[PDB]
Amino acid sequence: VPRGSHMMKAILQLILEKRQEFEKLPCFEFVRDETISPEERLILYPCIAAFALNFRDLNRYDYRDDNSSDYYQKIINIHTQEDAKHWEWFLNDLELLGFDKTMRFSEALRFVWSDDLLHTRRLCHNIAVLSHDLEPVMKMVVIEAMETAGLVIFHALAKPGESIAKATRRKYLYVADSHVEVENIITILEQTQLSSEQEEKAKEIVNKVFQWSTNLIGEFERYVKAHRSEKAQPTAAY
Ligand SMILES: N[C@@H](Cc1c[nH]c2c(Br)cc(Br)cc12)C(=O)O
Repeated sequence: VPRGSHMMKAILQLILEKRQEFEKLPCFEFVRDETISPEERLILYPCIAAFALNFRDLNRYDYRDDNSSDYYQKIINIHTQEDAKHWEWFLNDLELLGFDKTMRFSEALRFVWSDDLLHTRRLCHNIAVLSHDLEPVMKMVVIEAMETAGLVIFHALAKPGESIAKATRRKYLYVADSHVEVENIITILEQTQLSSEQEEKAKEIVNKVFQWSTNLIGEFERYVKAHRSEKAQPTAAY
């Protein structure tokens, strides 16, 4: 009924429209293609190395503010305690997939900072820069947009992930349903109102978040096309 609640609902509906467009990217059709072996489809998994530990830091140090009495910021802090745990899931599955290979320190560094992973590596950086001077209600819009994009990615990746978990009888934690199925942010947002200026800013936020996620998926697609002869090697980690 109140005008402030209609504006919030418009932003939450905008997130759904971006999600619908985001799900149609060709990278997700490849990852979901059951006719290609799941090891081949997960060749892009090491690309996430340029993201996952930065996402841990985004939650520990950029989103979180332990010295805050604000009601919304304390909800955000609770959310960050969950998401800051997931980098260990990424490293768990990196080893299970046979991608935790021995190499020179400089090869690991040149991989993470590769120009082919520029958008992947800078996603959390751009989010932190965008979020720094945001009031907590706008930070929540950032987090909700980010969580929606992320669920699209891991619903897709959980398909070849759970196929390998079943075919090898090993417990996957990151490309796995348990990660997908993890007072939520969306529940608080639906009860909260936005001012007129906040609705304009929230549109800019949602547009930027899904643009940077789309750039990241674009890099994943180019990476697959450059590594068609390679695949995960789960047997190397037995
Ligand atoms: N659930 C993921 C977080 C996440 C959220 N958004 C993401 C995007 Br957009 C791309 C990638 Br790769 C990962 C994410 C995690 O916990 O590490």
